[PDB]
Amino acid sequence: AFVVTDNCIKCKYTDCVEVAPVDCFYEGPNFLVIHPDECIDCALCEPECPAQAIFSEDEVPEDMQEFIQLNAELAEVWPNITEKKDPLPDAEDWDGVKGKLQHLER
Ligand code: SF4
Ligand code: F3S
Repeated sequence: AFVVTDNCIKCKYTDCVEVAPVDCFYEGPNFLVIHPDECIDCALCEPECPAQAIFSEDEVPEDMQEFIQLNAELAEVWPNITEKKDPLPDAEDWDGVKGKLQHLER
């Protein structure tokens, strides 16, 4: 499984979903997650993300380990996203800001 980490929050560029072969992505208000069971580990999404938020499970940063579990339980409750959409409004202002999980919206 691949995993969406902190930088996606409040950016949500949704470029990653345009390459997904299966329905691996689940949309939140200001964040996306990857269903670990859907994910075929194709790895196409990871280069697409402008926020560089996506990592292979095996490679999630130490400080971002909570996101492995977070994507797994949030994907059981959010709707599937299959189509790209515009980024959120302050997306470039929020790109690269750290600590954004404090801003996560369910
Ligand atoms: S690695 Fe492929 S299957 Fe997994 S989330 Fe990315 S696009 Fe989807
Ligand atoms: S910012 Fe988030 S919506 Fe996709 S393109 Fe990156 S993981």
